[PDB]
Amino acid sequence: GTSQWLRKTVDSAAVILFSKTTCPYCKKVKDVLAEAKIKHATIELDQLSNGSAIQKCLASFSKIETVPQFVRGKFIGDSQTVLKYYSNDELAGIVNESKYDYDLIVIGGGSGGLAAGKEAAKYGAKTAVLDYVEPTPIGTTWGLGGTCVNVGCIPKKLMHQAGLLSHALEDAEHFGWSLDRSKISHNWSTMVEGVQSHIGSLNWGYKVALRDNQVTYLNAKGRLISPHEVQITDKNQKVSTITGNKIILATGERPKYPEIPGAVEYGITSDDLFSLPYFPGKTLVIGASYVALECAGFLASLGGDVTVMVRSILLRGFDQQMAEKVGDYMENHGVKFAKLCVPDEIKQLKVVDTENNKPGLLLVKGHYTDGKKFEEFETVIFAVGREPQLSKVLCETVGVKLDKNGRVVCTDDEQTTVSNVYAIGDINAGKPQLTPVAIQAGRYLARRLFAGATELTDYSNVATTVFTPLEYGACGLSEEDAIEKYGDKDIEVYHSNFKPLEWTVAHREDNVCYMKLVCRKSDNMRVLGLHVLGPNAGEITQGYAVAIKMGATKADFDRTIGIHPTCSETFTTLHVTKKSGVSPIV
Amino acid sequence: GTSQWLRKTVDSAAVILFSKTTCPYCKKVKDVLAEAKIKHATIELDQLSNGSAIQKCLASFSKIETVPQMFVRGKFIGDSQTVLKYYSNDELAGIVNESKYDYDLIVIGGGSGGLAAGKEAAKYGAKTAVLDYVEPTPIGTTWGLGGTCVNVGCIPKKLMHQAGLLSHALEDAEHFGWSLDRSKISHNWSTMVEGVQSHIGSLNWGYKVALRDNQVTYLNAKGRLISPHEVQITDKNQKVSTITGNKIILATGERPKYPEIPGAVEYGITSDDLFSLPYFPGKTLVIGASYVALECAGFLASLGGDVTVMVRSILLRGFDQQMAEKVGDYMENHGVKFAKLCVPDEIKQLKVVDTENNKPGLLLVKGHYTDGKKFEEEFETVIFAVGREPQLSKVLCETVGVKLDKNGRVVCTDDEQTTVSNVYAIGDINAGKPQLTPVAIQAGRYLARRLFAGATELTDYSNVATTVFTPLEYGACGLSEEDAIEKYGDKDIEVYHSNFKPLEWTVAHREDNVCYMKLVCRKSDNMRVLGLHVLGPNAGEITQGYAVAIKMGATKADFDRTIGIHPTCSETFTTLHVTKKSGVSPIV
Ligand SMILES: Cc1cc2nc3c(=O)[nH]c(=O)nc-3n(C[C@H](O)[C@H](O)[C@H](O)COP(=O)(O)OP(=O)(O)OC[C@H]3O[C@@H](n4cnc5c(N)ncnc54)[C@H](O)[C@@H]3O)c2cc1C
Ligand SMILES: Cc1cc2nc3c(=O)[nH]c(=O)nc-3n(C[C@H](O)[C@H](O)[C@H](O)COP(=O)(O)OP(=O)(O)OC[C@H]3O[C@@H](n4cnc5c(N)ncnc54)[C@H](O)[C@@H]3O)c2cc1C
Ligand SMILES: OC1CN(C(c2ccccc2)c2ccccc2)C1
Ligand SMILES: OC1CN(C(c2ccccc2)c2ccccc2)C1
Repeated sequence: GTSQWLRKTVDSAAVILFSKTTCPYCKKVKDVLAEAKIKHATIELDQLSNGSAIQKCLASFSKIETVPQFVRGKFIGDSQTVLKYYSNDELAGIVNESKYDYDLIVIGGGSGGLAAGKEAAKYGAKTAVLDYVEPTPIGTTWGLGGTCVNVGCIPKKLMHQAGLLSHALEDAEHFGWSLDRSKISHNWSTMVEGVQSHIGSLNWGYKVALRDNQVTYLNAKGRLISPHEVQITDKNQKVSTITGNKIILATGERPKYPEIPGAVEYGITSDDLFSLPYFPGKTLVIGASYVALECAGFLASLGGDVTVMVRSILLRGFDQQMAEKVGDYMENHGVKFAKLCVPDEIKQLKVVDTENNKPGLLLVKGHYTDGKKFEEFETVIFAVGREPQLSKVLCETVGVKLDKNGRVVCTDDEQTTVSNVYAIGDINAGKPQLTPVAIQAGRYLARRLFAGATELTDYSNVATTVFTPLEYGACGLSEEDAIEKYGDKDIEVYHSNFKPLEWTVAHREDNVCYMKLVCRKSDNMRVLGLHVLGPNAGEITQGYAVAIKMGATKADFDRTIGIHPTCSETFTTLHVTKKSGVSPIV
Repeated sequence: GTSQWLRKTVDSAAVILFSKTTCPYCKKVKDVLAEAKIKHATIELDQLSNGSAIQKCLASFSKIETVPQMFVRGKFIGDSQTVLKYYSNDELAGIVNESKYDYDLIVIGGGSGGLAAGKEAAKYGAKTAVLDYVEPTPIGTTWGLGGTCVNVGCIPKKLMHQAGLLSHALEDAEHFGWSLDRSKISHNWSTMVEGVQSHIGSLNWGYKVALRDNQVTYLNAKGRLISPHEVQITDKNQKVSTITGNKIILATGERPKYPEIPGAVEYGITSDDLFSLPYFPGKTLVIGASYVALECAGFLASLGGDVTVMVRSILLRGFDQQMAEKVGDYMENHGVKFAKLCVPDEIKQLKVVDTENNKPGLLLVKGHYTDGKKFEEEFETVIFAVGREPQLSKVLCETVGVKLDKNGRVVCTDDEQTTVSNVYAIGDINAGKPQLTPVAIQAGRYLARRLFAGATELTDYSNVATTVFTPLEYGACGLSEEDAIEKYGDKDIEVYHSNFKPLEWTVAHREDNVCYMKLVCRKSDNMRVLGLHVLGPNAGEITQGYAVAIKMGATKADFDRTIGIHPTCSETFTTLHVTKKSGVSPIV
């Protein structure tokens, strides 16, 4: 038991020191390692639940039981032995002795891979991270940091914010400011400049941060040819093979395209939208996911003429009453919808004018589910899902098992069917596809491999926010999911409309914002899911995700007092139930 | 045991029907009561844990143990047949109105807690009256039903706070690509006051209509407890009379103090006046350092005023002082001036307020610093924010026996009972309780439930979250750092902290390291979160949800294992790691 942990820890750690805080002979070793620039993990025996057993158990490797004791599985010595290697100039060569080039190779430099790399490096692991950005069909490309940094959460929430500031210009007049919203316009390329300027500063920050943790950054495409061999390819095409003890796969996903004529040739995806040199103009967004809705939302707030093509429903997998309230708000505020509709081909009427910086022109043809026809836009953005391309990363012969969708099947500690290879982030099968999830898995995984830790990532009840023009925050089950799992008779739902105080003087709507709490009667009225639609929904929801992790019930919400003038306080006084039939309005 | 609960409930309730859900004889009696428009509390016995024992105890009053049993003001009325005999004989309505006094409940004070108590008492059939009156300010300002928050507190102040934030929203819009020129935009104070006052007026009317449609008598009259059941009311027409009630709830709030210096009451104003002021204040001196004074000073600067705050000693006494100082440093860097360690001596009139052209006067303010050097500057407006106090002398005849602490607040047990057994107190006049509007609503709604419905839930007053609405907002829940260190000793306290920068501030070119958060934790108790603090945008919305986890005893581990929501400020709480003992820098 304790036997198996210690044998595991001593085998994968690069440089580890077993120690005590009060021990003086250990501080002498720490000081030598500190002085010689030797990074290492450290286990202070005197603060562990079974430090006595561990100390006795260490003798099985070192034939001693005292407490200043390891490099890559090999016992090195006590303080006397280590000082002697130090004095005689032998110490640096033993700590670099390795069967492989790196203790860890990370394939993919995004939210999870950068986070796993930086954490391993802190415990002495010799570490390389690989990153390469295959261009889009028109050639768009970007720098280190992954999908969120460059073409995901960071540029889309900045663009969300450009769009919110438009209603702030509307609201300012009613609070007494002299401006006239009706004679202000928005300049797209000015906005893209500021957004890209911030993205480039993150590109630079990550490069600076790997340099300062002594992580090798290879800007190269990687391929696992064998359990410890990674084939890399240069920007000059030069092919080479590096070796690593532990491999972490963290290569993420890219957007899909429908198999129709003109899709790849004349349409774009979100990959291209966030650095586009011209304003998209009259835009058709094809899709109904959060990417499609979020992008269609801010393009509308920035003045554009915007249509969304919906195959079946909005936001599949999320609570469908909230999805529809989200949709009704957008449809009431500009965004147009072609419902139960699908595209059949894109034809080109004008080519993109690179000179004068202008979009092209396109004819879009399709049909509705009843057969009726759909038939002009300047930009077509496809947002019809995302997928990994592991055939380009992972030679079949290696042995890494995949599920039917192309994602990696992993144990609950991120390990693949090949004992030294792990996977994190979007390509980990059945996990929430979110940046904060990728970062926590990567950091905890790196501590287990090189520092003796045991903590797992908890993937249950992870909160979300959809940054549509009115935001929608969620934590836990949807309403339909709770009923499907426990029966309607066992589910109680408390809900209420509300109106932000900032909307009163601005003459905004009375009962569009909405929140609800999905509970379980038989389990002391346990909160199964939380849903809020309104401004700052992400800030509202986060704090509640902690109490749900702790098993919060309706009583825990009742007995907590609200903070006044806020929207979030409405959760602390909810009382109208859906079965009561009472109206939720204010 | 259970028996003395049942007698407190039966003796106190107005109309109460002991029933069972499945019982068909009960459902017949419910509908008779619903038809004749007779409201009542209902205690379903098959949905309480030990209702079988209670059935036995009901015999102590009614000599039966059958299910349908109705009581009116402590008297057993009848079972199913007897209440149907009363109905068809034109007798039910006389028995249900049989009362020793005019009302079951008199609420003195129609503010946050009083209106809430009255509304919930009327639900369960209590004949309720709620008195409200607004003594005018020295310059004669006056307002309508609702209390201090609705008319001259949390509601107009956050709206003016909001007008102030839109200034920086207008600045940021240029950087996000909008064409406006912030330079050429100014503010109009009177246009703003009209909108805020319009929304207030709509709230005055909503409360009158809520009270009408709950069957609560609203008397616009000043009330005075003369005996334990007798309240004396004075009209707007100066007319005096005497009503009586079984239970009395005192909920009369507070008003702003003035310092005893020449000129103050004559030529100064307070918060009661600032939110309906017909003219813009102009160059303004705010005296004091509480959340009222900083919040008001903050939006006047944001609106474009020339503003000075006179601090006697420290900012935000009683709060976390590292946080208080970060608040004050932000303000000083964005145009609020402070006169530090300074106190006023007199206010001299130089010019009278021009009511006709709608312009302020001119004042001279003279005071002195602790170093002996003198203060002398002219100000168009001077606002005192130097505390708030109750005036129970005007409410409470000394002969009644309601005991008060040295400050003038009402001593109460943990269910709000005064030293006179039928009189309670809620809100700002309850001694030792957080003086906050949500607290006064929960106190009010829970007390009414206990008196007229047989509920037992108490108000929990510990760890009540707050938010100070300065230009950069400050949210807090729990103990401040110096309080935890004092209570447990410094070696038992660990503090995790971090600077942050909202994503919205990146393209807007705002500062990198002003926003800040910290968790104050107790080592020897599983790293228990003793207090949470955040300085930043939307601090109210950030803090609220964590108040639930803290009520539940959250630890640092519980914050670690919860995952963030990305693009948010609030997610920085889920990955804190730098400790103060460590001495590592918290910057970004
Ligand atoms: C438009 C959009 C908006 C989003 N908004 C949010 C949001 O608000 N909040 C949120 O939590 N999540 C959001 N997400 C999801 C978030 O981007 C992902 O969950 C996150 O990026 C997953 O991180 P990862 O490390 O698994 O993958 P990635 O960040 O994509 O990292 C993979 C990296 O590896 C590179 N790579 C691929 N193949 C190879 C190879 N063979 N060799 C070397 N390098 C390779 C890729 O080019 C890339 O740089 C959004 C996603 C999109 C598309
Ligand atoms: C400027 C300011 C800003 C504030 N901002 C906030 C904030 O953001 N959040 C927050 O939670 N709290 C805030 N507060 C505090 C909040 O206003 C109070 O905690 C709350 O109003 C207390 O409610 P109450 O029912 O105890 O008293 P009140 O609201 O004052 O109600 C008492 C009422 O009774 C009336 N009355 C008095 N004497 C008599 C009498 N003899 N007969 C009849 N009627 C009488 C009074 O005129 C008044 O209408 C603020 C306070 C101020 C001054
Ligand atoms: O024809 C049906 C209308 N449906 C969507 C819809 C509703 C409102 C606005 C836009 C779109 C929808 C369906 C289901 C969940 C949420 C929204 C497609
Ligand atoms: O912004 C400045 C810092 N603020 C004061 C302060 C605020 C909180 C705690 C202590 C001190 C102050 C400083 C020095 C002398 C007197 C008061 C106002």
